[PDB]
Parts: sequence; C-alpha cells; structure tokens
Amino acid sequence: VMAMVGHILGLGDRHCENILLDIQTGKVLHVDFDCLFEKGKRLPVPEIVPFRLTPNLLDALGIIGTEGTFKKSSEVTLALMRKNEVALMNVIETIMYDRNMDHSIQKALKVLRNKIRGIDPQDGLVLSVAGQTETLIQEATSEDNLSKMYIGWLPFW
Amino acid sequence: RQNPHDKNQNGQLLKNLQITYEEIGDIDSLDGVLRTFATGNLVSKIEELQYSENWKLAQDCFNVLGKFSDDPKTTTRMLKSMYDHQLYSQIISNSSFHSSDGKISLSPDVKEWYSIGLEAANLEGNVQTLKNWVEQIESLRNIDDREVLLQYNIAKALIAISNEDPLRTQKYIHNSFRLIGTNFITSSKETTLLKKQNLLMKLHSLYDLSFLSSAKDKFEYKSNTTILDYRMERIGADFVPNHYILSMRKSFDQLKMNEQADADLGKTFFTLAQLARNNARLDIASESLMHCLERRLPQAELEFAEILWKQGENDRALKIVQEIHEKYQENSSVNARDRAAVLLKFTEWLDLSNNSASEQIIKQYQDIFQIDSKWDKPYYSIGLYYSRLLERKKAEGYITNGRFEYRAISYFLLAFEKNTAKVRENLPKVITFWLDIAAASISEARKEMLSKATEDICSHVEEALQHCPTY
Amino acid sequence: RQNPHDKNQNGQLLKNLQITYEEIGDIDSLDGVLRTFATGNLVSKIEELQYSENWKLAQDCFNVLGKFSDDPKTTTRMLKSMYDHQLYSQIISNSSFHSSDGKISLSPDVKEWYSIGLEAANLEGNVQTLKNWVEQIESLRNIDDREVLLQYNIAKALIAISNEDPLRTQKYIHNSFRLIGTNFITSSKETTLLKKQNLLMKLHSLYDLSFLSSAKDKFEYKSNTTILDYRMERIGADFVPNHYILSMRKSFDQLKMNEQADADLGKTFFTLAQLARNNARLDIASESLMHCLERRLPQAELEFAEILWKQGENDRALKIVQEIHEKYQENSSVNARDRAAVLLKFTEWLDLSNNSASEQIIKQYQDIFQIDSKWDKPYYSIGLYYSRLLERKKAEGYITNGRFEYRAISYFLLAFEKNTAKVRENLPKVITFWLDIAAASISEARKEMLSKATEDICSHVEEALQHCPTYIWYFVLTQLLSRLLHSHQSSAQIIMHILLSLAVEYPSHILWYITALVNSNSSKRVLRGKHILEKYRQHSQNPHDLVSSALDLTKALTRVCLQDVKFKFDMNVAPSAMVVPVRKNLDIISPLEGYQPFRPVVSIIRFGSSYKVFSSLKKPKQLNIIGSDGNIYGIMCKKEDVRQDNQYMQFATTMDFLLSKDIASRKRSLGINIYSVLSLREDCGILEMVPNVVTLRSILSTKYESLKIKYSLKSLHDRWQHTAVDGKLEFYMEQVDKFPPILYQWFLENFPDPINWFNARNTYARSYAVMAMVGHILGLGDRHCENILLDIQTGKVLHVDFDCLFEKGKRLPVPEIVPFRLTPNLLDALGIIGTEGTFKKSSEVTLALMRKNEVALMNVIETIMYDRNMDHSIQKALKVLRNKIRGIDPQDGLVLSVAGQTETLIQEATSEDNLSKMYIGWLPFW
Ligand SMILES: Nc1ncnc2c1ncn2[C@@H]1O[C@H](COP(=O)(O)OP(=O)(O)NP(=O)(O)O)[C@@H](O)[C@H]1O
Ligand SMILES: Nc1ncnc2c1ncn2[C@@H]1O[C@H](COP(=O)(O)OP(=O)(O)NP(=O)(O)O)[C@@H](O)[C@H]1O
Repeated sequence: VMAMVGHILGLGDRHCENILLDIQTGKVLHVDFDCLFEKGKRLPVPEIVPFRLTPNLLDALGIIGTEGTFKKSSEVTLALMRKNEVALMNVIETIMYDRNMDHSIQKALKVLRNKIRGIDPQDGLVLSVAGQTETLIQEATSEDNLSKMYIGWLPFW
Repeated sequence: RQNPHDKNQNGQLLKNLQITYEEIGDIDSLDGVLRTFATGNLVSKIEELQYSENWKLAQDCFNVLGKFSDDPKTTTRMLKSMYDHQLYSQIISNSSFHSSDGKISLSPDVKEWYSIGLEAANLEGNVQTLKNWVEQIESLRNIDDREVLLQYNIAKALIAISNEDPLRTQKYIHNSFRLIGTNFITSSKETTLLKKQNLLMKLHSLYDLSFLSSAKDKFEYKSNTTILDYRMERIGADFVPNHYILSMRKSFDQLKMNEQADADLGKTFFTLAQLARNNARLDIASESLMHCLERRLPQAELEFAEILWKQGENDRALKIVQEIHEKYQENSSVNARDRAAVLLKFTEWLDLSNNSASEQIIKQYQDIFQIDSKWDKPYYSIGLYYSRLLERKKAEGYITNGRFEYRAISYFLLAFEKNTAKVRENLPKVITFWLDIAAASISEARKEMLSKATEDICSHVEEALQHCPTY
Repeated sequence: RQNPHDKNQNGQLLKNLQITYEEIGDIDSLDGVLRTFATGNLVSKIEELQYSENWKLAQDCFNVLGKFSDDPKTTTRMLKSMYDHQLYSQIISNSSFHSSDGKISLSPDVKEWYSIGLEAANLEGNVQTLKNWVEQIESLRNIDDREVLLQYNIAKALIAISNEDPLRTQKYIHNSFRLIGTNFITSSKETTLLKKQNLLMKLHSLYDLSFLSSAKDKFEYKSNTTILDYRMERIGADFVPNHYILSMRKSFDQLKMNEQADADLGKTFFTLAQLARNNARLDIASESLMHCLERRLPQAELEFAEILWKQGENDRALKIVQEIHEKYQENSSVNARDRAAVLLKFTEWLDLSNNSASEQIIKQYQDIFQIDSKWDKPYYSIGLYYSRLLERKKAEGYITNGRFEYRAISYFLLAFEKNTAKVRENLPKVITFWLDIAAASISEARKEMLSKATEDICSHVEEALQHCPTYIWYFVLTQLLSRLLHSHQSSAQIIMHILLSLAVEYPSHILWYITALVNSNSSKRVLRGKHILEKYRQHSQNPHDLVSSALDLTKALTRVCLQDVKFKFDMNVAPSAMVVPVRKNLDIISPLEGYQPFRPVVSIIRFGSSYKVFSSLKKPKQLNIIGSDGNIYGIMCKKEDVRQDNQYMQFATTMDFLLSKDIASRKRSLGINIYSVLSLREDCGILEMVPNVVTLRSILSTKYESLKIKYSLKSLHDRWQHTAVDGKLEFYMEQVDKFPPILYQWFLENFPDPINWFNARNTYARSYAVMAMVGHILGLGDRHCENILLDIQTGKVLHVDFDCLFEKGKRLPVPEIVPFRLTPNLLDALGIIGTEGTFKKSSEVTLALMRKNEVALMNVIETIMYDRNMDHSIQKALKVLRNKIRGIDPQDGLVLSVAGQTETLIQEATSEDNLSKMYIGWLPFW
C-alpha cells in the first residue's frame, strides 16, 4: 500500500535505510518522504524508477513470488483511491507549495491528478485495477530498470 | 527451496498446499497458488476467475460442466461454486434434485450436493419446496454428514413454524445448537474467525430466528426487529454474513404471512437490495428489490433507479426519477427527507449526465433549499457540484469571482454545522480559493470583483466560526 | 399533431402504436416509442433495457416477475423475453412445465409458453426431454395454435430420427412444410423480410435437417456438411439465424451418436462459439465451447483464451496460451497455420498487455518468421504493433531512423503481395514516414541516419512494386497525386513507375487523373505530366489518342469558368473511350474470387449541349450528360480549389466500406449517400450532381411560403445583428415560434406511398445522422442551409460541401460555436418520438464502428492535415483531433462512448441556447 502510494506521489530516491519493519508483526512503512515529484530523473544520476521493490522480497513473500495478496492489496488499494481522489486532490493541493521544489507547477499538479485518475502514458483503455496493478508489478519486475539505477539504491537489498 | 525446480515431486506438494490454503482461508493466497504454475487442465485453470471478480463465466462454465449429473467432482464443484456467490434461487430451482420424483434416495458420496443445497433452501424459503424436499431427504436410512443434519433441523424448525408451533420450533433450534456444540466447534490459537464465520453466521441467524419464533404479539415483534436492527448495527459491513442473516429474516417473515411480517418483509427486501447495491452485485439487488417494488415503495423505486444509474443506464434513471419526483408533489411524503432526497439524487444525476446544466437544477435546487434545511449532505453534494463547475470555468481561463462559488462557500460552511461528513476532507473547498481571492486582493486593484464579495464571504466565515464545533 | 398534447385519448393511440410497431418490426422505433412518454408502470418501463443492450437485468427481472406462474401477461413476457436473447438451455430447464408430472394438460390461453418453449427444445435437443415433453403435449384434445403444431411436428421428426426412420422423418418434415405453406405465409408489398426471417430461418433449418436426414453414408454426410458450409457462406452474418441454423445442426448431430456426427458436433460447437465471440455475448460461447474443449480441441482452447482476453481477463489468457504454445512443440500440429496462429495471438496479447516488450516477442516473432511465410495477417498485426512502437518512441521526442520501422516497412510490403486486407487502409503506414525520412533527407545533412537506410528501404519498395498487384495502389492515389517536391528523386521515379504500372494496366481508370496531373498555373507539373505521357506512349499500348481529347475537355471546362450572363458549344468528342467520372467507374468490389476489382466500363456516348447554370454568384456551368448505357447523369464544374472535398470524399469512401464490413450497420442497412469529386486544375474541378438536388433552404422557403409564413425576409439579420446577446435568444424564440414545425407536410407530399415514405424516413434519419456526427467529428462547421441534400426518390441525406474544417466558425469572425447542424423542424418529421429513435441507434452503431479501427481512420485523416488551406492547424492539433476521435471528453474521463456520447451529441444539439447563439445565416429552424 505504502509502496504504490509513494510512486503515486512521485516519491523517488528510496534508499535502503527507509524500509521500516517491526519485529512484532512485520508491518512495513516508508518513513522518509524528503523528496518528491521527479527528484531522481531530472536530478543528476538519472534514477528513472518503477518504484522501490527488492527482488529478494519475492521469495520471502511466499512460493508465488509477488503474485498474491500483494496483488489483491494493490487491487483494493487502487479501488479505494479512485473513489474519492478529489478529496485526495484537496489534500495534495497543500503539497504543491514549492518552496522545496523549483518548477513543479500547478499544471504539473493537474498532470499528477491525471496520473491519480488513471491517465496512462498517453494511452486510453484504462482498466485501472487489474491492469494498473499488473502495470506496477510488471514494471517493478523489469530487470533492466533494476539495473539502470544507481547502486546506492542497490535493488537486491 | 531445496529441490529440482522443474520436477515430478512438485505437483502433489502444490495440490495439498492449495488444500491447506483452503484450510488457511486466505482466498487470495489460494488465488496466487492457482495462478503460480498450477496449470494442469483447463478445467483446473478456470477456478481462478472464480475469485478474480468474474464468477459468472466461472459459474455457467461449471453448470455446463456438471449438467450431465454423473461425475462426482465436476458436479460438486458446480453446486459449490454456484453457492459461493449467492445464486441461491438458481440452486433451489436447479433440477439436480427436482424431477418427476424428489431427490436421490440413499444420498451418495456426493451428499454435499444436498449439504450445499439445504442452506440455500433455508435462506430463500417457501412452504412447499422446503416441505416436500426435506421430507424427501428424511427418507435416508442414515444421515452421516453433520451439515445435512444441521440444515435439516433448521428446515424442520421452519416448517414447524409454518405449521405455527413455536415450542417445537425451539425444540429443533436447540437440536441445531446441540449439533454445532457437539460436532462443529474448533478451538482458539488456530483461527482468525473468518473460518468461524460459517458457524457463527448460521448461529446468529438461528438465534435471531429463535427468540422471535418465541414472540407473542406485534409489540414484541417490532421490539424484536428493533434489536435485530441493533444486530445489523453490530454485524459491521461484511457482505456474506449481512446477506445471510437478513435474508434468513426475509425467509422467515415471508414464511409468516402476517401483515406486519409483510411490512417487515418489504423493508428487509429493501435493505438487502441496499447492501447489494453497496457491494455492487446488482442483479440480486434487482431480484430482491422487486418484491418491494410491486408492494409500492417509491424509495425502492428510487434506488432501483440508482442501481440502473450505477450500471450503464443514465437515460431511464433520469426518466423514472423525473416522472416519480415531478409526479410526487401530493400529500407530504415527507418533503424534507423523502422528496428532498429524491430531488437531490435527481439533481446530481443531472450533474453526472451533464446535459441540462445549472439553471434547470438551480430552480429545483432552490426547491431543495425550501423543502429542507435540516439535512446537509444535499449541501455537500452541491458543493462538489460547484467544485466541478468552478473547475470547468477555470478550465478555459483564469476568470474568477463568480457568485456561484460565493454561495457555495456560504451553504458549505452552513453544512459544516450539521453532520460533519465531508468537512474533514473538504475544508480546502472553502479555504483554497478563499486565499486565492485574498491573493487576488494583493494581486490586482477589472478586478474590483473581489472587495465587497470578500467582506461578505468573510462575514460568512465569521458566522460559521462563532457557531462551529472547535474540533 | 391535432389534439390536446396532455390528454386522456393519447394512451390508447400509444399502445396500439407500439403494437403496430411490433408489426412494423423496427425494434428501435419500438424503443423510441417506449422511451418517449410511455411511462405508466415500472413493469411497463423495464421493457426498454430489454433492447437497450442490457437484457440480463431485464430477463432476471421478468423471471422473478413471472415466477409464481399464475399471471398470464407477466409469465408470457417472461418466457418471450427469456427467449429473445437465447437463454434456451434455461428455457428448457425451466420448471414451468417440468414438475412431478409433465406440463399442464389442456394447454390454456397461455399456450404461447409452449409455443415459445418447443422451439428452444428443438434447437438444443436430447432424446429424453424432447421425447417425454412432446409426448406430454400430444395429450391435448385440440391443438388450435399453428406454431405449437409446427414445432411439434419438427420435434416428432427429431424423435423419429432418434428412432432412426428417415422416411417417417421426411413425412413429418413435409407436414411442417404443409403447415407453413397453408398457415404462415404473408405476401409481398408489406414486408422487408426481417419479418419473414422467423419463417425462412426455420424452413432453411428444416430443409438442412431434411436432406441429410435422407443421407446414406459418410461420403454423402461430409458432402451434405460441405454444402451446409455453403449455406453458412450464403447466410451472411445475421446472428440470430446464424445461431439458429447451426445450433439446429448441432442438435441433430448430437441426436445422431455417430462418430463423424460427433466430429461434426465438435466443430459446430466450435463455430457457434466463434460467431458468439464475433457478436460478443460470450457466455453462450463458453457454454457451447465447452463441449469441444472437453473433446480436446486446442484451437477451441485458444479461442476460449480469446474470449477471456476480450472480456476482462488478460492474466490467465496470457497464462493458458503460454502453457499451450510453449507446450506445443511436438509433432507438426500444423506449424505454419495452427502454431503460427497461436504464437501470433500470444505475441499480440503481449502487445495489448504491454509488460514483456519487444525482445521477448522478437524471439518468438522470428520464430513466427521461421514457421510461416505464406500467411501475412501476422505481418499486418505486427505492423500495427510497430505502429504503436514508433508512436511510443516519437511520443518522447523526434528521434527517428530505427531499424524497427525499416523492417516494418519491409515485411509490410511483403505482406501487401499476399492477401490484401489492411493494405487499402494502411498504405500510409509505409508512405507517411517514408516521405518523412525523405523530408529528413532534405532537412538535415547526427543525421546521416537516413541515407543508406533510405536506399535499402527504397529498394524494398522497388521489389514490392515489381511484384505488386496494380489495383491496390489507387487507394492512396490523391496523396500519390500529392507528391511533387524533390530531394529524393527516386521516390519520384518510383511513383512515376507506379503511374506507368497503373497507366499501362487499367488505362481507363486513370484518364482524368493523368490529365489533371499536368493542369496548373504555377505549373511545375509540366515535367511530371509530359514525361509520363512520353513514357506511356513509349509503352506499346497506345491505339487511340484520347489524351488530347481529355485536354480539350479540360480547356473547355476552364474556359467556362467565366462565360457569365445575368450552351451549345463544341462537342462530338463523345462517343469515345472516356469512362465516366461517376462512382460507377471507381467503386471497388469486395474480394470474392476469380473476380475483377472494378465495375464494368461505363464510357461516354453523348454530350449535353444545354446549360443549366444556377445564379450562385459564381455560376457553375453544370452539365447534363448521357452516359454509355444511355442514362442521364449530371456532371458539374466546380471552382476555388476543390481538393479537400475529394479528401473528405476519400474518407467517406473508405467509411462506407467500413460500414459494409460492419455486420451491425448494414445489418440495419446503414450507409451514406455519396457522389464523386475530382480536382482538375486550380479553381477547376469536377462534381457529380445527385438525383433530386434540393436543400432545406430552397424548398423550405417554398414550403413556408406555401403556408404563406410571411416574415422579416432579409431584415431579420439586421434586427438580430444589432441585437446583443440578451435579446438573441428572445428574437430566436420569436422566430421559431412564428415558424411552425412543418417538414412532415413536405415529406408526405414527397412520398404518396407510405412504403416509400416510411422507408425514406428510416433512410432519412440514418443517412442524416451518420454524416451529421461524422462532420463534427471532423470539426466541420459553417453548415449553411444550402448544404443539406435530399433525394425525393428515397430520402437519403448527405452533406456535400466540406469546404471548411477544423474550427472555422469559432476562431473565425462571427463566432459560431456549434454542437453540429441539426434543425428542430426535423424532429417532428422524424416521428412522434422527436429525435429519440433510430437516429439514436444509428448514432450508437456508427460510434461503435468508428471506434474499432480509427487508427486506419487516423491514417486517412493524416492526409487532411496539410494546411495549405489552414493557418495553424498543427500536427499536435491532429493528435488532439485523434483524442476526440478516441473519446477524450472535454478534459473528462468516464467515457461510455456509445450511449453517453450519443446522448452528448443529441443533448448538445437540442440546447436551444446554442441554437440561438449562432448566426441566422445558419437559421437553425430551417
Ligand atoms: N521517523 C522515524 N521512525 C522510525 N525510524 C526512523 C525514523 N526516521 C529515521 N528512522 C530510522 O533511522 C535510521 C538512521 O537514519 P537517520 O539518522 O534516521 O536518517 P539518515 O541516516 O541520516 N538518512 P540521511 O540524512 O540520508 O543520512 C534509518 O535507517 C531509519 O530506519
Ligand atoms: N456535388 C454536389 N452534388 C449535389 N448537389 C450539389 C453539389 N454541389 C452543390 N450542390 C447543390 O447546388 C446548390 C446551389 O449551390 P452551388 O452553386 O452548388 O454552391 P453555392 O450556392 O455557390 N455555395 P456558395 O459558394 O457559398 O454560394 C446547393 O444548394 C447544393 O444543394
């Protein structure tokens, strides 16, 4: 849930000190959030990211790799987030406010809102649940993207 | 981990792994297993859409599979998969037991056909089919399955109260209590009670059947149904036990042909249509909602119109709420709640149809203003309407300072005072372009489109703030 | 018309009007009637989704309605509505007749329960249920209904051949012949045979049952099934008779438990699953397709996978075709057809899943290259794959010259040679970025990414051209006419080479083209016309010199540009070999071989000497011409650079063949009225003149003055133009309330016979609706009232002008923001239901067709863009147009795109404020 909501926010730069894991019950969270809206791509050491996923998570998730309750959580998460995203749009209006950022603009926030709605990379036919789930999964499992980023984000960790 | 990956010994430790995930109850762990290299037969590979949101193609595939009624496996999974997404009228009308005689005497190893059918016959019941079919299934010499005897005794309690004998009804209800207490119950440490739901669901329904089987008069009856509404409060919103308990209630008060039983019947038809709309499988919403449509419930008409509006059918949704509301200006039929609600839903269908814009809904919108002032989710829904309208007006150019957003802020801060549902999502809906017109005040001195409007809407925020809750 | 509108006497003349529309058979006229103020009961209002594409909710509503089995009306409509979308297994398994005994003895007034059930029991049959149930229904004392005796006797023939007695089978088949010949048959003059289909469908099935009931052995049997495949050729693609006939075949060869009957069974299960996939109701495709899945048909597995891929289920579609193909590398199972097809479908599912891109499909793609070379719709499908890929690569930046598009062109011109399916849509797929890399060659000298690649791919085009069929090149010939500029010179040499091919072979169809070729005033066309004339007369076939006669016709038609007055000149060129510029020169037949890809030659014989010029301030000298058969066809001159009208004509003349390919449009006999137009010189071109040229402006001026509607004739523009936006709607309402709804008073005078009137009203609504929304899809605008064209033969409508496109009313002065052209005075003449009818259904089917293959339509409208006509309509503006064609709303999602977009166009045209907010030169009520 936190993993795809981060890339929905356009988070990036998920260095491996940012996974947080309790040994009580294994609940995961990203905590950092100190960089957003394309701070790996148009920033040096170009870090075009699907989102953070470690291939060594996949055996530990089970025999079925990542193809499971991961995927169902992704389905229900997207089905919830595309029910009331205009309230989420009202929340992320507060984000924009770029004392942090250079030229992330209001129209860039509308482009973000288009991404939140389901506007594909210049494409239609938006299934937005199984299709977008398969989009995130089979873009994170793309090993060329796993190789084409900096090994400060060493992906197998 | 430690094996040859492509190997012969994998398949048995796939199939017992998926039957222990049937034990584990995580249906999506089952789904990942059936989709991760469990690809033997095509009739083994079509059990995944079964739980991947497309059960209809799976179900009519299984009912054309098992239609020859000889194979054990395909026919058992036919009835079970047909059960598992609530085609219960089709279960009971299925002539795998109905024939020129009754069902199969000396119930074979596929007695789970019966054990999955009697429960559907319970939760959608009549007199004659329950009667002749459980009196067919009594003709067994032995009854070795626990579940067939369970559902048998709850059915014989139902025919006992068809014959109107509540002490014998409680006799069989307590027999069913004995069956579950002696034969069904597993322990703690092993079960997140999802797996217990098949037991506690049926027992909740059974006790709810029981004490108002042991009812006397209508005062007791309405009291029993009021605390059944408390049961429907404490159930949460889990669809299958929701459906099961109130459909069992429905079966009982259509068994009982009493007239307040018929009023309770109609309203419970209405409410299971409501939860079926809420969980978006609105064929069962239609097939339930009919029995209160034909008994003259115009709110049930309106929410038949909303399932039609939901699915694909903007047109007659508009048209039937058009004829119903613009016919309903007779005696009160409460104007502030019922007529306000149906005209509200009419107005936002004109929103999401987007053909007969503002002024046509402005007139009936001020009609809503007249007929209701105590109920504000009208005001939140027209607030999101004006959200859409201000976005459309700004979508062509940066032209601001319309009276529509001013009135939007005005009723919206009025709506803040009343129910507090969308407030904690939509305080930006006032303050964002409130501070944008403050930025227009610092921006441009044409642009004396702000000043007096700014003072008036700030006075609106003031009268919101002296009356508002703090939190 | 003449009544109180809100009145008590309306309702009976609503309900008998809808039962006579049950007689009329126009189901969508029925739909418009049930949706236009027929709103009595809710159980009366839920018979509209019945035919509005959502029959499932209607059907289970009716089966919970009629489930108590006592009411006549609800239960009869339960079984009938349950029948009318083919839930026939549920009809036969329905226990309204099945019980602890059989059905109801002494079959009551609701015997139509039986009469709708026996036919379903026929077309899905067994032994025992047919047997015991028709032997229940024999126990009637009398059998008064005709249809129950019909279906009874065909069922008793079926049980007779279950008992295997073919002479008694033919006895009952001939009895059924006697029943229809004596009791069913109505006449001519009254029926477009849609209404006869319920008879001729059953009799076709009955005879097909009959003569192979009268079969002897397997040789006779396979012969009978082969000519049944001929019957399945001549049936067309109408779903309900398709389904009925081959399901009856299915019922018979599952009756017959013979083993070749079982092979025929399995393949007919497969084929009705195929047509059920084709008509997109794939629950019946599953419930049929099962019986050949369990009998080990892997092609049936693959197309089970394709119904799952179609609906919502990308995942196991990928997975089961994965396991099936990557298991199937055993004994042959033919590699070039079956394995090639399943791996092809695998590859384009990896396309439309878009997760495991090129290299993974590149390997099995070259496997496809290895295992098949004789079957090229692989190559067309990977051509559209690379269309998607080049668009994706260009979508980030203008980086060109990849090997992928080079190979795409290479196999694609190889694919041209073989089957010719997508060629006539997708010749732009080679030539567009072929001429774009020619433009890169003239653009930039880094950019030596073109040169050797340009030579190699031009050699590919050369080896395409020496082997190619000649006739396929003409389908882009105007853009081939739109090729003039240098800096390649070998594309110029090869386009003159294809001019030589298309001139030597088929010289007749290119006469006007090779003469309009060199006709300009900035004539750089001298080289490209005179040199191709030299080379064609160098080629050996020049018996006759009609070239100079065609130049004389051209110089006459440009001499008559100014012969003003406010004709009997030179002739005798006719008769010649000059084939007529009517579309009965250039229409292309569907491929049904040997065959000929054109019409027969319609030359010229006579020349009209009388002038019939109008007074339209430029005065086109339009002629009346006698053809080769002898018939008169009006042939017009035209001025002011008529090239874009030929462009829109070419878009329309691919659109109409797409309408023919649609088995839902021309199922309802859709299509457009159309003419011919060519450009000859600048400000000089040719036109066809339609039979009954008339317009709403002229003939409604005559009709309003036949009612003597006297009005402010040419001062309404003054008293509206001086009027501001406040009184614009006021004066508009003043006008349109002075002017009455009339046009039915003109239609009834056009057509005495209401046969002609009502079929012309259907033709009117459809032929107006299709052209009407396709115009605003093109962004047409400025539809002045001289542009409606209406034949008095059959009421077919067409817009003809097309001289202005892409926002020429809004960003042009007198701002004319338009929904599209619709006259409110059309709405009464369309019927009682206003515009809410077969108009709307034509709109639905038109949009459903146009958003199936719009990328080919995008290839066509690429030729449009080319703004010598327009100022800044740009390539990105063409992409915005393509977004509009896809369904991109005004900055909105949730695109239903058929009922929603139909309602969008309808309820934007009916917006009276838009009707007032435009210039009364476009006076809307006319
Ligand atoms: N809010 C938090 N809750 C829990 N753990 C946290 C939190 N913030 C940081 N941590 C943990 O603290 C660890 C030590 O790093 P920390 O000092 O917090 O930031 P950091 O190492 O300085 N990142 P950087 O600034 O790039 O060097 C991280 O690996 C996190 O796991
Ligand atoms: N290709 C055509 N086929 C049939 N009828 C046509 C065709 N072109 C024009 N007409 C008809 O000819 C009538 C007379 O007008 P026409 O001279 O053709 O153009 P026009 O009146 O000059 N338009 P404009 O240039 O704005 O004045 C029109 O009302 C059309 O109905």
